[PDB]
Amino acid sequence: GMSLANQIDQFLGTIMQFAENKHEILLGKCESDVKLTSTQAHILMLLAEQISTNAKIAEKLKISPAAVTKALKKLQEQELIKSSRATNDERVVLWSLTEKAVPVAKEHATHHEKTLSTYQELGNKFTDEEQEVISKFLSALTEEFQ
Amino acid sequence: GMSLANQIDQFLGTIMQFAENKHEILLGKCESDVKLTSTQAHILMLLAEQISTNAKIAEKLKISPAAVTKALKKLQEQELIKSSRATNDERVVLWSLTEKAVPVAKEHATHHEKTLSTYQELGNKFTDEEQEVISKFLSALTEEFQ
Ligand SMILES: [Zn+2]
Ligand SMILES: [Zn+2]
Ligand SMILES: [Zn+2]
Ligand SMILES: [Zn+2]
Repeated sequence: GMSLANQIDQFLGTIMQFAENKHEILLGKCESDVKLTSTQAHILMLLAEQISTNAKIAEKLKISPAAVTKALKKLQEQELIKSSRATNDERVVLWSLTEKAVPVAKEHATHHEKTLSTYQELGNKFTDEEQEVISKFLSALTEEFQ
Repeated sequence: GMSLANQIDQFLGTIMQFAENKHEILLGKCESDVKLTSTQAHILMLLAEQISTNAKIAEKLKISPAAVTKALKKLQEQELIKSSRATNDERVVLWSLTEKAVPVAKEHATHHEKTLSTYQELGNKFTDEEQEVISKFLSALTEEFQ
């Protein structure tokens, strides 16, 4: 029965507790021990879908080619991805998952879907009017953190 | 105009972005550079109020005496607090801020009040019924993270 301010405080405290040293909030049992940044895991997820290039990656992930390079290089060092050259265009460097990465990508993607479906399920317990309230609260609150 | 699940995702993403390497969400301009854990800063805030003992501290902060010891020892190493012995009872080890700590405590406390007052202000833009909605949403969401 605390104030909303206190409940918001506890909620955000619970998020930071839950995040521990991670920078991404993800639900779902987590088996992998492969320490990845979020940008790195998202490259993995992308490549689980389709062998891709740094251009297509930067575009898809809406980050800079430079940041894609940094992540690829780290992923590659960890032998989670491997570069190849496109058979039809020698200028084209492709990136794809190594077999070691496939479960890592598929796991992170499963987290994403588990998390999002949990939020959607929650969302669905509220009526439109309630969802607008929650959406307006979230927007206001998000603004305080940007 | 995204789904609520997506907005919740973005919101939590914005929190993790905002937190960066911190484990406490705090609003307010931050000048101090004194790297502290949250438990350490809260001991500081306590001692800004009143010279205190490890017992009174563990009680007030609802953590174990053992965790108080760990924090005090770190604070003490950083010369942010100093131990003294109670003049009326030689068995009593008191802890108080060093002059260096006073602005650090007062700053962290100011963060707490700034953050909480910002949440309260936000809270106050919503009617009771809306606050219950937000409170119920927060509770449900908090449960997914515990
Ligand atoms: Zn996992
Ligand atoms: Zn992710
Ligand atoms: Zn500060
Ligand atoms: Zn604090």
